Amino acid sequence: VIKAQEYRSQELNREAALARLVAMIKELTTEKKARRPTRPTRASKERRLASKAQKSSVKAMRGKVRSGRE
Amino acid sequence: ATVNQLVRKPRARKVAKSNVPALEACPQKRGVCTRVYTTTPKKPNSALRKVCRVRLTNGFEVTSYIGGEGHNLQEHSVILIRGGRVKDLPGVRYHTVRGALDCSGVKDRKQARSKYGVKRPKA
Amino acid sequence: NIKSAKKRAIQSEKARKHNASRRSMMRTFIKKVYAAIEAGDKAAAQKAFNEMQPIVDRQAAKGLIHKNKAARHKANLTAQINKLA
Amino acid sequence: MIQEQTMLNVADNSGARRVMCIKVLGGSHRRYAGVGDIIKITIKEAIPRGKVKKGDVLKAVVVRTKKGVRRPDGSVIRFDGNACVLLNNNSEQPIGTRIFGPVTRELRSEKFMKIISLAPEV
RNA sequence: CCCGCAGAAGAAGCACCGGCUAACUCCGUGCCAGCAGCCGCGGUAAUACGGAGGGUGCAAGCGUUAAUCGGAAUUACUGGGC
RNA sequence: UAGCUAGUAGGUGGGGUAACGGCUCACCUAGGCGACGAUCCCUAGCUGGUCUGAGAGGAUGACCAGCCACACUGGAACUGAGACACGGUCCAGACUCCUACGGGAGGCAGCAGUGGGGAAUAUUGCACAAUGGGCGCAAGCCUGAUGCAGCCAUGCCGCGUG
Ligand SMILES: [Mg+2]
Ligand SMILES: [Mg+2]
Ligand SMILES: [Mg+2]
Ligand SMILES: [Mg+2]
Ligand SMILES: [Mg+2]
Ligand SMILES: [Mg+2]
Repeated sequence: VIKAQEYRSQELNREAALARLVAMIKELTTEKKARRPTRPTRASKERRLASKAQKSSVKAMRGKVRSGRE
Repeated sequence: ATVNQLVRKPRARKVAKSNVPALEACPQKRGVCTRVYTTTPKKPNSALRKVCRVRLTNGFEVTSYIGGEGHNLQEHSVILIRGGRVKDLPGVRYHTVRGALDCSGVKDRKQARSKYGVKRPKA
Repeated sequence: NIKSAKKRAIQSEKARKHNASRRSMMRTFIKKVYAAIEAGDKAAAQKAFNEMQPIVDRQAAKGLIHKNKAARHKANLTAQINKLA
Repeated sequence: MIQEQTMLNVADNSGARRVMCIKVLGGSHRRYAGVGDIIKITIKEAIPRGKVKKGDVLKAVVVRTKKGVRRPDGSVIRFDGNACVLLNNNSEQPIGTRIFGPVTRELRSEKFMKIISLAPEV
């Protein structure tokens, strides 16, 4: 239901009404774009694995084990 | 220090809070699992850990890990939750006892089968 | 209202009726005493006291009231009597 | 004469305490509601953990009126306060379990047999 | 409880195995799936994942999660600091 | 949580209890408590103990025993040696079930048990055979206290699968 009265003539309000209706539908019916998920970048994964491996190396040489010395 | 100061305002005990509040000193709590999905670990571990969002019988809606490889947990599965942080997903402070309350055990886990709730191969 | 021994309701309420009658009797005699006492004559005071002493003492012996109640009554009433004169 | 906007006490334990008659069911432009007459009401006040929350809209049957019904002979029964018993809005089926206060015989109809049983007097 | 039992005779699971903590190989997977008490393992020889073999340890139980105290001299009076 | 308190704090008298006592009443005075924490708010049954610990301490009060409190909720008495009473009384109340519609009747925090709650906990059993308990001169009865078994690897302990 739409009340169009802004203009001074019914011949103008009679198109103001249809304009309001079509402009309503044209956005109350929109199909908003679907947001697909995003995956971590290749370079970011590479940096993660780099840091992980360097930490692995330092944490490995950081310790105490009798491999050689019986 | 200063025995008089201790007499006036005595030393105290820092009450160590519990890291499993939703259990509130109960070993296990059942939940409905209002969500069930996967989420990627924090910085180094680069995976997709299976997690769920549950509503327990004490109102504490909590995120709970989903142990093992493969499962059949859904929107309305009555599950059972024990403590234990995941240390990987920030926020998961609980788990699920696999192999009880609608949760299936991993497929024929030969090791750690008391865990992960799988019956034994009868031999 | 479960076991037999709710005959005790009757066995107790009959006793209560009799006991209330007896207590009213006792303290009406004591109030007669007090009326004499505030009235202003050791004559009437001691009069009521004589005619009430067996009453209160018997009701004390009857296990209705406890003998110390008769004791305190006689004591302070004799006191009021003697202070009036 | 329990018309619109009439605040009513609750002669049962449904949960309400005062309910406003928002419509007199039965017939068009029907004005009033005698005893047996069903009305449409809303809960203007309910107790905290009642069976019905404040604001609900549902039917109700009047049981006590300050106006008073006249018996077949000319004897009248004027209570001191208008009060009604709640009913389910689909089934008549009163909501409350107990029922307080007295009631009348104009309630002694089929659907109100449960009410007239739960009720203590008349 | 006590006398005959003809026959081994109906009766071992559970966890761990990278370090702390002890007890090691192969296989398959190959940032995946997963494991994890803390550190952490996983991109093809994975003693850390899953399986097999084997080892270690408790056993009519074995572990997991509660929960408490200890270690925690991390509320210190004993027995701490600025 | 910094003020609190007015029957309050005392005095005298009267009354009242089994017993002193503002216990209660009528007067008189201005007390009375409060940083050594009053008051208010939250929590909680207290102890012997228990668990840990080297000890102090910390956590603590499931079992057994001692004390207190409560009996659907609120209040009150009655009787009584003793109760303001678990399986008594009266009133009120919410709930629930009956009805010869006038009336009622009921209180598993006893045992067993149900539904429900939960992660979670057992027979709608047997005997009064000892024990204790009440009654009774006593025999003898009552006792879901007990003594027993039912169930659960729930803990401790011992032996077997050679
Ligand atoms: Mg492995
Ligand atoms: Mg320090
Ligand atoms: Mg006095
Ligand atoms: Mg109850
Ligand atoms: Mg009972
Ligand atoms: Mg019997």
